[PDB]
Amino acid sequence: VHLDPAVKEVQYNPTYETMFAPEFGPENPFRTQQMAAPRNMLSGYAEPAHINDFMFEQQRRTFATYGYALDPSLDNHQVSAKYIGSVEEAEKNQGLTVFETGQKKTEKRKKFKENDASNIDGFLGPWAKYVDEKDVAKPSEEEQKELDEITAKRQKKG
Amino acid sequence: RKRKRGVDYNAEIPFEKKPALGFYDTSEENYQALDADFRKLRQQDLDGEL
Amino acid sequence: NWEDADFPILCQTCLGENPYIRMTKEKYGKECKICARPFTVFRWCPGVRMRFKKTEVCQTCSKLKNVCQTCLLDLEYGLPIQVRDAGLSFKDDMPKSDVNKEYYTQNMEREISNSDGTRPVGMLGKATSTSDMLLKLARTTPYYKRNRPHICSFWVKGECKRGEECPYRHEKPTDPDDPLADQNIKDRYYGINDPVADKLLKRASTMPRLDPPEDKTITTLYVGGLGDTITETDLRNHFYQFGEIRTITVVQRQQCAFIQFATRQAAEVAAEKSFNKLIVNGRRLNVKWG
Amino acid sequence: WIPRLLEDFGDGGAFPEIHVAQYPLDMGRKKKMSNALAIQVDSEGKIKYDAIARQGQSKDKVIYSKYTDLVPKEVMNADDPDLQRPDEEAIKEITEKTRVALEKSVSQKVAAAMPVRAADKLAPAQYIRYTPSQQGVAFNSGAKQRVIRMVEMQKDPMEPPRFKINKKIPRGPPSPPAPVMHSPSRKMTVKEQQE
Amino acid sequence: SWQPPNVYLETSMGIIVLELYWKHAPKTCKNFAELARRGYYNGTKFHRIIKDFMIQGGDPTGTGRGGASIYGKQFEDELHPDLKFTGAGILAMANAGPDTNGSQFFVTLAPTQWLDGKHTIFGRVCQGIGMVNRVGMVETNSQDRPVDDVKIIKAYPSG
Amino acid sequence: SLQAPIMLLSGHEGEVYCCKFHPNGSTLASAGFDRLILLWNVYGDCDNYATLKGHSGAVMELHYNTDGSMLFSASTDKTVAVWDSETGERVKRLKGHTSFVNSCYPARRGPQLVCTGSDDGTVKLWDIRKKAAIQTFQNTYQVLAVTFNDTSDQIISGGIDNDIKVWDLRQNKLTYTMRGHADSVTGLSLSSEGSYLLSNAMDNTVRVWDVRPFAPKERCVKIFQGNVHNFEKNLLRCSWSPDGSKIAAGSADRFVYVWDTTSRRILYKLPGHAGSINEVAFHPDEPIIISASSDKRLYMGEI
Amino acid sequence: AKTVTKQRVESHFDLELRAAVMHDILDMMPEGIKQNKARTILQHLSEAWRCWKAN
Ligand SMILES: [Zn+2]
Ligand SMILES: [Zn+2]
Ligand SMILES: [Zn+2]
Repeated sequence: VHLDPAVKEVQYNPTYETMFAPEFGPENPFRTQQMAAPRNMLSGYAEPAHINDFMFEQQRRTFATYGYALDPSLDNHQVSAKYIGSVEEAEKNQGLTVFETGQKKTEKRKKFKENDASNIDGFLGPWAKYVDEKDVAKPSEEEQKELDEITAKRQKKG
Repeated sequence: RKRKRGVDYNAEIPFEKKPALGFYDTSEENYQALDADFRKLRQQDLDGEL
Repeated sequence: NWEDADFPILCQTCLGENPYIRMTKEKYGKECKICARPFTVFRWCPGVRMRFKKTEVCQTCSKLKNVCQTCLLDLEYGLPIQVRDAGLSFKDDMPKSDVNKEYYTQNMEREISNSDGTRPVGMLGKATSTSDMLLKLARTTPYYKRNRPHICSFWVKGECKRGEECPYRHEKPTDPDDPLADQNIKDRYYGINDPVADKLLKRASTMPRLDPPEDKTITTLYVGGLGDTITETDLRNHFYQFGEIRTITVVQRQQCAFIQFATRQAAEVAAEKSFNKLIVNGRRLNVKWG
Repeated sequence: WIPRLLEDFGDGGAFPEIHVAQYPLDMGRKKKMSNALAIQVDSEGKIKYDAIARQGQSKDKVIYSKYTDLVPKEVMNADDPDLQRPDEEAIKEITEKTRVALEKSVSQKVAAAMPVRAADKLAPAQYIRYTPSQQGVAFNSGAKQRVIRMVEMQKDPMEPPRFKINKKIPRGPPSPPAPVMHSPSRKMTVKEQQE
Repeated sequence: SWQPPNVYLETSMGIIVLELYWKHAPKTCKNFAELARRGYYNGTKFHRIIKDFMIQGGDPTGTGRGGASIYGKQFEDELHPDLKFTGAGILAMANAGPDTNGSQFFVTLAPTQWLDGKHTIFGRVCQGIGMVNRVGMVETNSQDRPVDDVKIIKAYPSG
Repeated sequence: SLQAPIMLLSGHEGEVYCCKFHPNGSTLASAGFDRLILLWNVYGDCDNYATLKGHSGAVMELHYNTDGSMLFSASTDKTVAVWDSETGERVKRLKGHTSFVNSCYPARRGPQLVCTGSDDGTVKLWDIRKKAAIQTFQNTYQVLAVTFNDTSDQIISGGIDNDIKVWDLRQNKLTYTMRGHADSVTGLSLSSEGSYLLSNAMDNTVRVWDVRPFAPKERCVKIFQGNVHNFEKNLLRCSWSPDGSKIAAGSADRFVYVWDTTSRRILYKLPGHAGSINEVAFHPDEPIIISASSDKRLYMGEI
Repeated sequence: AKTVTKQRVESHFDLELRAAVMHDILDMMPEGIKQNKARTILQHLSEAWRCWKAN
């Protein structure tokens, strides 16, 4: 009720009543979703955060492994906390991260091991392939013929 | 055609400056193109007499 | 000039479904696909099974035409450039021939650097006047199917020796006997003969619209889908905008409301503004002529 | 109590109790797309014909286009605190600002002279908090913001220049022409024109 | 508790006379006439001017968020079912939300729907729509703020 | 207002976990994640002069004595170093925890005492003259914040059980439990009178608790709001003004909240902080606020 | 920006002499002159130099 709406960088120490009172009057109708949002350069508002590296990459790998994470917004709908992602698996698995000892432990895959380095052309320490999944993937019985058709249609062009 | 410039002349306006606009609406008015008449028109006719 | 900017101009279906994104910044990595002057390349991974997309055009070539730097679709609506220019005007006229393109680029970049660095430089005043049909075919949900690795060209010849470790897709490529498969970069940028834009404008032609009076001067409005949870004293308030409103016949047994105004112009208007758009009392208010 | 025109309005003002679509001056509902810049007037002065002079200039640019800019001022009698060099501490402040501003561009020019003597080092890997401004229920996934970790790409020392720079385009248009503010054309005679 | 007729403004551009409606909203009119009488607008400016929408005016700080009343910082609304925002010249009361009004008026320039959706009509101008239209033609910026001073010099609760 | 408008205190390479005002208030000493504690003279030009090294952890808690002559801070390596304000030398180090020391407090008035709490679930009472723990209170969950009453009879501990606990030095028993937080307590601080203790928590609410011989028995005296905690899980600390009229507490939304002591009304909510804020402190004489944050900078707000 | 080394010296001198004469005749003509006639005065100066060298 005392200060300019936005200039920037106030030289005196403000009061909560003198900076965060709402602007009076109605909004103008001459602005879109991009123009009404407080954007910084053509696509939104970008400001330098200072999030801890470990916690950032923890939530990042938690989403990339499962599909849920905490909210890194500053205020949002005012409230202490909420989760953002596939929310159903967050409360299912109690909201664990990758860096913690898991709840689920079942159905491990099987692979070779010959950890001795004594038998030449038999050793595979950490280069061990899985026993179930196998190399070169030839497509199918009709996939081959339809790919031959589509390459033939490519040949009719050049 | 093997040249960098040169084809930019008929394709578009070469180094186009828009006419500065102000105090009068001039968005409605337009100009009429030249009559082709390609049964009398000659290379000397476009240029004018020497 | 160079470009040298921080944090690219991206949409949300290219930037991925993770709120936590790692990207690398390379200072003058590539050249622009349009401008051919080199810019700052930003490169991220969208999700988990995605492609590692990177920015393709300058900050300047996205400021001129209000698009995302990698998919070349609109920031606000998310449609091709030819569709958005079809639902607007086309007064940019960026030159396509070489020396004129770099001259226009230099001068418009000078106009950008002689300003704040926040707005569409020429598209702003024509971006005030909006909400055409393009708002009625804008995609609501993110199309995450673009962010998807290419067809393995060793698997097409049946020789993919990586198999299950190959990150490229083992699935059908699209039939080249298709208009939707030519798609130049510059054709998609300048708004010339984009087949995606052809199909979107064709879908657009089909779509419902307000129509002209069957006979002259008739301002009679045949309004279907009224409903009995509304009142006719509010209609007037939501209608007066137009001018003095003529006749207002009301029938609640068919739930149809007939209306009359001074001029036919206003009735056409009320159709236009009103047709396939207006809803009040949280209930759709449908309109027809006679 | 009869609007119906722009005549019955004496000096304007639409009566908001009539419940019609009256309008005092020509505030038409279908004002077409007109490209004329607005004929704007200053606080109590004339129509700003300065606006046709500042096409590509800013709003704080000072240009002279009026005849009051041509008349001389008064004698401005004596040691007046109006015509004074501002303040010696303000001079030191502007000096310090200007030397800090120029030394940065000096360092950026001088960095070319020795390209790699103690070849470059980079790890200020940082975070920026970004509000996408095109909010959707499903677009981010579920949030108003997103946080992005930016690492500067590590540059190969054994790598030549990438792109051609020798390309050259002609010099663009200069800033909007300034009005001349000349005197009234001293008169030329036939005799002196012949001499 | 008296009811004056039309209020004399003396702005920087000219003289505008305001016709205020005492039946439909008497409390805003009494408050505004009192603020014009005490000398609360002598030197305040037209802080928010949007072209062809309205001209918001009256602020001792000149910010668009300040102001008070003779009741103190707030009072209720007078949303009457007879007055509707249609047409230029309509003098009004600037809002912050439901039943929260300070000491900011705005003259509306265009027929509008959300205005009489959520605002209380104070009154209208009667003499001086030309000077109002000249105030409408003032250079603006990003936040629609004038470059020069479009301030009111004096004010009279006349009649 | 004394020579302070806002300034800027920098030098730190990591988040500034704690900062306290000189008992005199003339000078200041801060410390954080950087394993460095910084002393910058508050008056004149606000410049640091003496740095106190000797920490193989995060100088988590930093405190001062009533006199302020002796300053003791608590690190993350389970060892507390005691440094005098003058000459800056590690003078009395006490090592008794098996895990990280989360916080420490020094008893004012009565013969010198120090309390510590750690991730091993214990709270320990130290006599600076003994080089050994005096008492040990095994909880069972990690302890985050600890403070003494002014009588030096009681120890007040906040942990991750959402329950503030009060310990009797003579009985060595759990005297009191306080219920009212929905989540971990990160920061406790007594009024200068002994009368009230201020708490921050992960439950989204700042709560004042009154500790008295005669207590209502349900000591939820007041509740304040605005202070946000998030995925960073930073320890958050709060402070009382010199006269007990103002309450400051840092947040993870970079906002320095300061409520009214009597009306519980947000007096201030200053900005100018890029990263989460870890501690806010009040000058002992003048209306000056030191805000410390994870952006490695300090501000000297003047009211 | 090429340097006037040894084989550019006379050409640079006679390049700058013409420019100084051009600036002087643009300042010397009064206000109502057609602003032509510079080339003729430059030719008069070259002929005056030839007549100096020929005595
Ligand atoms: Zn480009
Ligand atoms: Zn995109
Ligand atoms: Zn493959």
